Amino acid sequence: SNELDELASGINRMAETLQSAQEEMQHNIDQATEDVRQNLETIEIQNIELDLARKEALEASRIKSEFLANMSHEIRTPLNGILGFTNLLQKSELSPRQQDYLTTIQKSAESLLGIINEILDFSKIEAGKLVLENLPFNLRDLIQDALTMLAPAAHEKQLELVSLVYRDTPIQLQGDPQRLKQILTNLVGNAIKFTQGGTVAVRAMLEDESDDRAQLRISVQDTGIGLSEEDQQALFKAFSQADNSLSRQAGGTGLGLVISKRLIEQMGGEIGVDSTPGEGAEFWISLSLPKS
Amino acid sequence: SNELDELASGINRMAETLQSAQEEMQHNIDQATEDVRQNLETIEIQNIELDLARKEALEASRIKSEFLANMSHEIRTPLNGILGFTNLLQKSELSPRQQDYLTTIQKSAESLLGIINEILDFSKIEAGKLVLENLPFNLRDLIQDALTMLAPAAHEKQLELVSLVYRDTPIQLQGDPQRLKQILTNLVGNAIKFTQGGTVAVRAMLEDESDDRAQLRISVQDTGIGLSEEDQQALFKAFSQADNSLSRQAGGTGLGLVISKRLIEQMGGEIGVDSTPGEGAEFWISLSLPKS
Amino acid sequence: SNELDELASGINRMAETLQSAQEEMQHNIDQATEDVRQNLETIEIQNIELDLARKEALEASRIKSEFLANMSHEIRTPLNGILGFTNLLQKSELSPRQQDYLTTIQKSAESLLGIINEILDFSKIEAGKLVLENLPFNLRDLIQDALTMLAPAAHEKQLELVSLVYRDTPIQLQGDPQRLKQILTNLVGNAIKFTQGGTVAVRAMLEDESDDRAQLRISVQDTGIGLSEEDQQALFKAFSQADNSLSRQAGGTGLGLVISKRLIEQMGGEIGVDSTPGEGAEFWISLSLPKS
Amino acid sequence: SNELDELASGINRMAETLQSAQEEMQHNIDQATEDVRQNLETIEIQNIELDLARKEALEASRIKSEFLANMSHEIRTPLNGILGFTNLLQKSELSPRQQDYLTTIQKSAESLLGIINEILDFSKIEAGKLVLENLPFNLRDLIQDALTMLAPAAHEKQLELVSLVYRDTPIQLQGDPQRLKQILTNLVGNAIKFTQGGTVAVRAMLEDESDDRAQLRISVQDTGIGLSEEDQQALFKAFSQADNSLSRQAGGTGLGLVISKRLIEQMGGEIGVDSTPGEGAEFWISLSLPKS
Ligand SMILES: [Ca+2]
Ligand SMILES: [Ca+2]
Ligand SMILES: [Ca+2]
Repeated sequence: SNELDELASGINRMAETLQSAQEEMQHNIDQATEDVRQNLETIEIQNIELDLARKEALEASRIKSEFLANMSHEIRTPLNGILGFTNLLQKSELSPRQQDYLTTIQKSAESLLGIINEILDFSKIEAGKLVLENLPFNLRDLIQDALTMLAPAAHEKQLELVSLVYRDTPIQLQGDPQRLKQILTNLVGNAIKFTQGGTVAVRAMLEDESDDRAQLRISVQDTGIGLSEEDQQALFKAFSQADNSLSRQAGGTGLGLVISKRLIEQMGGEIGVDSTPGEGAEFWISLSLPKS
Repeated sequence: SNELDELASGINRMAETLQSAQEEMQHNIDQATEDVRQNLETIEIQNIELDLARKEALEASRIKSEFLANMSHEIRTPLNGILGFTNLLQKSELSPRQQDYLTTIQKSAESLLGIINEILDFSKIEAGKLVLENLPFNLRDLIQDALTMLAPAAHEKQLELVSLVYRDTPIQLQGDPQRLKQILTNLVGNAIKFTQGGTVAVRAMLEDESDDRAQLRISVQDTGIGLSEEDQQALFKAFSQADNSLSRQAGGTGLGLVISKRLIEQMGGEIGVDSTPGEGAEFWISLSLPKS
Repeated sequence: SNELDELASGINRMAETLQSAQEEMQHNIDQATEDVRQNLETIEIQNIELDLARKEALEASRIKSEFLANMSHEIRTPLNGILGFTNLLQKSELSPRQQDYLTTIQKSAESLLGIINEILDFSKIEAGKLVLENLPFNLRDLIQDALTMLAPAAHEKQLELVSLVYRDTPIQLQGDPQRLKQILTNLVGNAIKFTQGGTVAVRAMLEDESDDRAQLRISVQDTGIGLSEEDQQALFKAFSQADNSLSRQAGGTGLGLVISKRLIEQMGGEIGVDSTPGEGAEFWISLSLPKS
Repeated sequence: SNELDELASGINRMAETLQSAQEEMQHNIDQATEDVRQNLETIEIQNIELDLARKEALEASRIKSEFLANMSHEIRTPLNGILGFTNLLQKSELSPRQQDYLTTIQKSAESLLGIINEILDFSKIEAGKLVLENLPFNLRDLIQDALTMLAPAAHEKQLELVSLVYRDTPIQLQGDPQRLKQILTNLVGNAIKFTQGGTVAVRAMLEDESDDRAQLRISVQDTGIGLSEEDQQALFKAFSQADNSLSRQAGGTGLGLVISKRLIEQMGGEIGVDSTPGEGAEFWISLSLPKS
């Protein structure tokens, strides 16, 4: 019976390895109930921290907007007193020299007013409460008026201001002509600061056109003809600093550039800075506007 | 009988049920590899969003601080032109009426200067770059000097400025006497605006005392003696608005109050507003300062 | 997860060891079908040899019985001629010496006749064709009649024949009185040859008793009173030779003793030889017989 | 977690079916240890009965041989007395008629002596103690001498004894001439008893021949010429009875025929009886013997 005891002990050896493998497989089931518990614990712990950080960022944006509006109002009170009493003095008997000093106080106070209006504008954009007007306008007239406003500053630095609206450019549009002019004056004004000589050229071009709307590109370029190597380096450095401030949005190149980006984005457009070594650098805006 | 064929067919019947159970158990293993993958995907997706929101909050605070400093600088340029040319006009031949208009433009511009100095101060506090001085000072002299500077504003509204430092109040302390004076002038200046008549009373009291430090409470109270029911309602309303702005911190009661709260908190102290119907309302600060 | 791939690969590793163990366990099942076949082959091979040896022993016994009966008949034919012509000569004119020679031939032929009658008796016993009579008998009378017929032979050797049936011995029995007398005359006749002097004593004793049957012991003892040491040695040697012939059954102590053992065994009894040095040796029979 | 509890309960349901299948498979292992035990118990029980029956058959043959030798001795004692006293009477003064009666008693006793000598011969053959001699002999002389010894018995019944050894029959052989003569005298002697008239013819023929040995056939035929229908029926009946006794081996046709068959078989030969209605019946022997 040498083979009969082998079958009786072989089945006991086979069943002993199955009880040892089931103890190893039960350890895997006991570890899967703990590993899944730890995962659904961290998904809900991290899910509540994401709701907290999301709520804190929305409150910091609401408070930033309120703070700026309150600061603008705090400055507006004494500024209105300066503007009011300057007008009263301007209507009185003064010498030509005394009137020159008042004209300077008036222009300084009017620029200060423009700054606190940008702070108020930015607080409204930050809150989403900025309403754009809906008025028909002439794009050629708009660019010419913005360039006439900046002609003293351009002639101060020995620069020429050139405007170019092409024949195929649709000029009878509809939107916010004062906010579009605010963007243009800021871009042209910045271009004047960035160059030592040459011409600042504004071009208005058509990109795409339909029966109801018109897609436009407006470029403010400092061509830099006759600029020395030092002035060429200074021009590209100034435009790259403005391109960095456009991405950063911290008011590095002035608050007007921050608002120019937020205004063009509200109109469903884009703003950027282009550059070519033997062509000079430029600002550009791309926007779609309906036709009159 | 025929027991050998029962063992040979019993093992085939047992192995047939294991192949059917392994098909059901393979479906559970194929579902556990997808359910665990979805969990470790969301734990790492949520973990990267928490790192992103943490980095975005730090950048929004750095940009808020830079924006305010740039805004302050932008206003300072035209403001100094107003201040400068107002001084030049004040040195010229003008009538008494013309000189009174200039004095008003000058006072308005000086208040505007104080506001943009606070904006610059707040941008330094917002960046954590505000360093407190370490100078010995006399607390009685400090409060008396702050009240002397606010005496014209208090006498303009027919109010009296009273100071009271008790005998047991330790006056020989050490810290930032200019920042503590900035808090006091703001609190007393706000108290002057909140009342139509009576006295603004400042009291300096000891709360707790040790060999090296002193815990103090300073209260700026509008007692409101002789105020009509309308002026009493207006006083409580003004102080409750200031208490709301203290909690909100959005510059509702002026930027000076926002700085007063941030400065007292930087010194390890507290600030609040107390009120009693037949006693008038007050501002209070609690702070600990070392002696000598 | 790291534990999910362990369950998917653990089931494949567990099933791989079952296919390897089933190959080893299939070798044990293939060996059990051969080891059981060899066992049921030898049980039927040995079972057919037991039927063959049983049939061969029955044929050897049938042939032995036929041979003895034929041997008896073969001798009877010439023996009857010797007996017939001896009688014819005895009825003729002969001298006293010639008549003594015939008397010797006659007695020799009569003893030869007695031998071939025992050979015929034994051939009937050997064939199982011996049917026992069923007659009531008196056991005391039976033993007395057997002893009367052996008194000449006992008195020839100077011996006494004694009989002893106890008071408690049931004498009214039923069976084969002629076959029981044949056993007794042979045992007493042999006892007469085995001793030189004394008495041959027959004792009939009860061993066990019921309402319908009686278990008896009959002993034929040569007491050996007055026997010399030489005659005592010769007596025990003669009885031990008869005890050997009883076990051997080869006719060593005569064919009569072979028939005595077969007859007592057919009656469901036993026969033996007992011995005690200072008591003489004896024959004994044990048998159960019903009562009249 | 609906699929996690399915894997934890599926492994418990799978292991429950394995414990139930192992209980059924353990019952098969517990039955195989009893079924194999019963088989090896009967193989050893039957193996010991085969050793017992084998030993009992060898002892029954040894005892049969001793019994026959003792039977022969038991008959020899009274027979020797008859022979002895018959010779003593034959040497005395008797009439011719008295001498004829003694001659008959003598011939009857001498035949009886021949029978008990055959019983002693058969007991030696039965014990395997019969050694065959190795002597050269003349087969023609052997048959002629056997026929000369049986001529008185043949002439008593008015029969003729004829011998015929062919020219191609090898007569110079080697073996046991006395045992071969014993077979021939018995066969011829039996043939004499089986017929009432005619000739008993012995023929010696060659069957097969080699350089060292010779295969022979010897026939003893009762031709039965001149036999009536009654004597022809009696002849075939006598020879068919002898043919039955040859197969049965019970001594039915005399012990001499039993010895004739055992002797021819010991020499590696055969013996039988042939018959043809119009030719008479015969005995035959076939045997191989070496030459010279
Ligand atoms: Ca370019
Ligand atoms: Ca009984
Ligand atoms: Ca005894």
